[PDB]
Amino acid sequence: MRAELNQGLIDFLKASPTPFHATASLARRLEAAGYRRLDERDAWHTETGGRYYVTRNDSSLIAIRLGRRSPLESGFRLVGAHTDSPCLRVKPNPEIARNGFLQLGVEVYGGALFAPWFDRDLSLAGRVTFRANGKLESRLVDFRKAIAVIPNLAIHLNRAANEGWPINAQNELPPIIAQLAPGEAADFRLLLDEQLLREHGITADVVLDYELSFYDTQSAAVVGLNDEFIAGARLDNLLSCHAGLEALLNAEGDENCILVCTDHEEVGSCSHCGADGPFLEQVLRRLLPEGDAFSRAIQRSLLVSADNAHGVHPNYADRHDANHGPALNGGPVIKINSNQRYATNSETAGFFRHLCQDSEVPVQSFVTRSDMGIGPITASQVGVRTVDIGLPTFAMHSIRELAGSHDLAHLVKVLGAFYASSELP
Amino acid sequence: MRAELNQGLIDFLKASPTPFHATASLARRLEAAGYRRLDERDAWHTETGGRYYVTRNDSSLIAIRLGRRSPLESGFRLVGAHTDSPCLRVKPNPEIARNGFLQLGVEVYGGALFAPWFDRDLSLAGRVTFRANGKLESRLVDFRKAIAVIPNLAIHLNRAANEGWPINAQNELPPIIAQLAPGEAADFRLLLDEQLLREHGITADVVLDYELSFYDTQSAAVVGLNDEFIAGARLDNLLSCHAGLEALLNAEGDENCILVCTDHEEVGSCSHCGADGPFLEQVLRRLLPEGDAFSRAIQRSLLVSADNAHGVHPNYADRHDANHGPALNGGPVIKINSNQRYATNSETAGFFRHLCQDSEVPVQSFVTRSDMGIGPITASQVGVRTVDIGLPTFAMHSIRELAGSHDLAHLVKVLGAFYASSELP
Amino acid sequence: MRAELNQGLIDFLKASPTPFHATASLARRLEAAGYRRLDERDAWHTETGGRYYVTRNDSSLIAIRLGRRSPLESGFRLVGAHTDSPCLRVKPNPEIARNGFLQLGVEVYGGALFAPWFDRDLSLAGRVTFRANGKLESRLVDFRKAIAVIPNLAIHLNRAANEGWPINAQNELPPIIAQLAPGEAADFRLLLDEQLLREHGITADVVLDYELSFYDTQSAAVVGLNDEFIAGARLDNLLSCHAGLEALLNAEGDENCILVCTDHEEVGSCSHCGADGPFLEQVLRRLLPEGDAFSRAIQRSLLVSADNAHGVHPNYADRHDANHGPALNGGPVIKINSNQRYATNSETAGFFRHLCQDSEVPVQSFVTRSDMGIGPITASQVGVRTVDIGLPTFAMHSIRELAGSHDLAHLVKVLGAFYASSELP
Ligand SMILES: [Zn+2]
Ligand SMILES: [Zn+2]
Ligand SMILES: [Zn+2]
Ligand SMILES: [Zn+2]
Ligand SMILES: [Zn+2]
Ligand SMILES: [Zn+2]
Repeated sequence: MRAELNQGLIDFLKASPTPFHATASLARRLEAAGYRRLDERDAWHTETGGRYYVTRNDSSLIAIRLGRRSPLESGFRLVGAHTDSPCLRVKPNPEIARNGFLQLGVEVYGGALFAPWFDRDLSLAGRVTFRANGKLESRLVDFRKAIAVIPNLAIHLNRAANEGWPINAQNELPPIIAQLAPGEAADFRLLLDEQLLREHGITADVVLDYELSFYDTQSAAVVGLNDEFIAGARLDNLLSCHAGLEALLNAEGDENCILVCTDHEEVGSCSHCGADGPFLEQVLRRLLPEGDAFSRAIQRSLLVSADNAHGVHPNYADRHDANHGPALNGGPVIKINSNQRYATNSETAGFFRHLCQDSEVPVQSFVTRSDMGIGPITASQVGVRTVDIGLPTFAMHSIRELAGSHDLAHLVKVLGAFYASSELP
Repeated sequence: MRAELNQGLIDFLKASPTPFHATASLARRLEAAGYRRLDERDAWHTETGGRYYVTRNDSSLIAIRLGRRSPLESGFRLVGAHTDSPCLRVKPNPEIARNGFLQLGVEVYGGALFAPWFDRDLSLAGRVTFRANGKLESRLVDFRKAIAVIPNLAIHLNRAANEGWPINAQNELPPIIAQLAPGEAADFRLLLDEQLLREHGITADVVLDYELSFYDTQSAAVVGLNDEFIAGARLDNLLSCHAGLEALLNAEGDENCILVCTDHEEVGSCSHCGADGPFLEQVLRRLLPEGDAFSRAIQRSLLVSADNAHGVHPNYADRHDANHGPALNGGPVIKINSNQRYATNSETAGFFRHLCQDSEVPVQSFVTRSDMGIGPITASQVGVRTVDIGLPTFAMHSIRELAGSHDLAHLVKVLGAFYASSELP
Repeated sequence: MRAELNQGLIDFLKASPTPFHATASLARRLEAAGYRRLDERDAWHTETGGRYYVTRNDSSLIAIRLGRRSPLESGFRLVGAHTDSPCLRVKPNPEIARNGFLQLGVEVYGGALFAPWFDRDLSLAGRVTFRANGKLESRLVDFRKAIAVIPNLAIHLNRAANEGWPINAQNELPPIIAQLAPGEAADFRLLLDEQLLREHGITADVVLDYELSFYDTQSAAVVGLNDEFIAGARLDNLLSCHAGLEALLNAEGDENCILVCTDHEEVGSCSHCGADGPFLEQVLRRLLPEGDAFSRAIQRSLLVSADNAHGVHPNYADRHDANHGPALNGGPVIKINSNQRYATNSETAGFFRHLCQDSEVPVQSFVTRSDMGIGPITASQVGVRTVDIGLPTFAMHSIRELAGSHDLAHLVKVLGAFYASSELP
């Protein structure tokens, strides 16, 4: 059922307010399915038929199904996605006290659209690092309830509001979380300490640092007269993580299947744990002999880089090429850009397109208007052929994005077919 | 003879309208010379004196001559160039039907100069991926004849034409290829199917995707009162591919010689097969033992990165530094930029400059005016010392560029000397 | 069929790089067909059925075919065209010596589109006036070989090239023709002396002055998927000179036919040499008695003023009126402009429109958009009724223009019908 898949997506989104939580949610499903967690510090002893996963920074995840045939001779079938989404992150000395409020200073992470973050019931989640019994450790928190808001200024006090103004992030985006009594101090670290106790039963000696993201408490939901759509934060790109996961868990065949979901894509993938890092490469090498084996394996592999595409928006149709306007619910989009903003080529495109035909999934094509500006990055790190595809969406980088409610099922089906395909060379 | 070299260049350019064709043309000369093609999927068994080449994506080529002394102890002598040039590529849903014409929608690939593409007799070539007997495959096509034109608008309907306007690529660059009868449909994929039959005797079940570049049907030619010049598309950087090839095929000595010609340079080299990919590195490692051997070899190696330079243009001389204006026919230019836009340093510069002196080839120096903005990329991928050099040219990224007709011979001679040089450390 | 007419057009364009050469090429054809050259200094003795031509400045030509009925009683059937085209012409003290090159200073003749002149393999042709054996004389030269180039500046040194800039003709248009040795003197007049020896076996005492045009060495060619098009320099207006000639030479009937091809149309006419000089009037008067004859004859005459029109361009279709967008290969266009930018009227239009219908040639209508800005000149000299017609083309005043490959035949057919037409309005 599309309906079961879509509900599964809504659940996953709800459990995944930050890249740490997305990674943990992926890990829980994998383990329930029998996948064994490996640690990058240990020597591994994997084998044919094994089901494994590994993480790095608790925010990037690689899932591995080793097939019957070795990667050396049959290659890997890889699906790539990303765990991060543009949002607001709490600063390290964040307490702002003004006009009787307590606010938290925020950085903008990734290319967020600012306006939609206003007038939303926000909570806060992510990683907290602390010392307990002279031991340094980390946990995830999620306050869950709506503790914050970034309100708009009344139109009465900003009469040209609808003219547009340059929203200044330093000044306009700090959320209000509380009011302070006369002479009441404010200690955010103390609030985190309370949350650690409440959520984990832990008392910290001291809260040191954290990576906390504001997020919307409004769950994702089906929308539309005929339930055509799905609305929710983080569709870019938890939509693809979830699809890629369902495809891996249900895939037939006995190929070598990889699900790589990396952090830091919204920011250029350049970290210890991003796609422009050697995470993927160092995991794959561990599944092969030394020498030429990795190079040979990779030239028999294909990466399907799954990241949301732009549907043609009816109130802004002129932002698309008239020949390449994807329809929501018209299936996955093959993304082409010969300037290598996407890595797709005629062979990767052709293979995917054929795969969609054999699976009876509709498929679409996108290029940008020629007067407008992980695929290329991972191709360039490990050298693997890549097709960039995505489900068509609107309002990418909003706090609440829109996709087609038929498209997840289309994508799970074709990814399932990819992962089961014994042929690529 | 300069004359034979220049004719060889004109032939090579004609056979090489796309990076796929350039790669194929290089491969045909190599094979005629006894070089054996290796496939990156196979285990290799190479040996001293062997002559090999390999390709990736059918658009990047590495040619290898293994010397008598091992690369571990004598290093590699590498010449780098690139197979791609700025141009117009057909979009994936390209048919535009308007005012009785059929046009093809185009992306701009690389930093093309738009104006010169107008009012030229264009053909179309590149890779087509298709299914024939339930098998997926690729071929090259080249329509050869002049089937397309991007006409200017009459000056009468654009009286300030000579004032300059911003040429909009989405709207102004689609070429006209035909006129359509009343109610005649247009299927580009069908035209490709016919071309596959005509050119290869193949009937496709279905044409899926393609990477097709428009190109100029006017051959390259000697020009000038005393035949001082050569004019042609793709001098950047088929000029260097060709030179590098002739130098490899004729080189004396018994050093380890590499010719690396990569795709996607005009776009940042960031692909499976570009210089910012691991193609080169993974090939070189296959020629050495495991362990420290590759690192040691590379620190005994030198990359001569050959890509066209800017001659000082007499109608725009103030775009050069007055002290660093290279003359066409004044020999190769050593390109310096301490901000690492070029990787040359005093040692790589000095070695090259000396090499030119011992070969009796004139040599020049270029830096940019200090108020203006593969070498650095490959140095940074494999860690190899690099000198960036180029033959001086005009009108780079036009459809028709200009070089000096004495300079190819100068460059072949010095590259020959580099490839035969037994000393670098 | 008339692949014949098109090949003849290509040959004529190739032999006619300047107005002087176009006039010579017209004359050689007319003589081959039996037409006798008269000289304007002599008294003429012409007669019924006579075939004559005359020139002025060696750059304007009038061909005369006298019918059986006198002009007085049956009028003249005139077709008008022009021998000149916008181009670049050598200055009288042209040598520019800079950064080791020799360039030639140029004037812009007519309303040339500058950009397309760049990055083209140019030769040089025209009239040289010199002294030999103490006497003054003129010959035409054509170097033929591609001796010159006006290169673009690299996009790397002009990074907003595609945004447009105002091309300065004084600075950016001088062609490079050579490189000079240190201390080597440049003498253009000496180069002309050598060309005179080489091409005519003449040695000059002194080369005095010249009128030389740069031109493109790439021949005109058929282009397009189904050979729909013809591309070439000088379609405006050698396309009409050629059509008129063919019609005159093949026309049936008995009428007095005139072909008038004048120089200097692209600059307003207004030389000794036409069309609002008195060349045409002074030749026509000499075919009639004194008195009221000329005036009477001219009121029974019609001038078909043939000069290229603008087809509707699909990448710039808003530059036409939506009701008046001529199609290439749609036949001759009747040009209408109430402000007398064209002299067409309801009677001259209707007659031409009827002629097309009876010849089974398709015919089109053009007016400009009412918000945007030769026939009128010659009607206003002489007083003759005039229909302004033209074949539809693109990119007019480029170095390489485009016409329909069917339209020349269409035009020759109707001009032949015009010339054989015994009555007019
Ligand atoms: Zn994304
Ligand atoms: Zn994103
Ligand atoms: Zn280059
Ligand atoms: Zn380039
Ligand atoms: Zn004209
Ligand atoms: Zn004109």
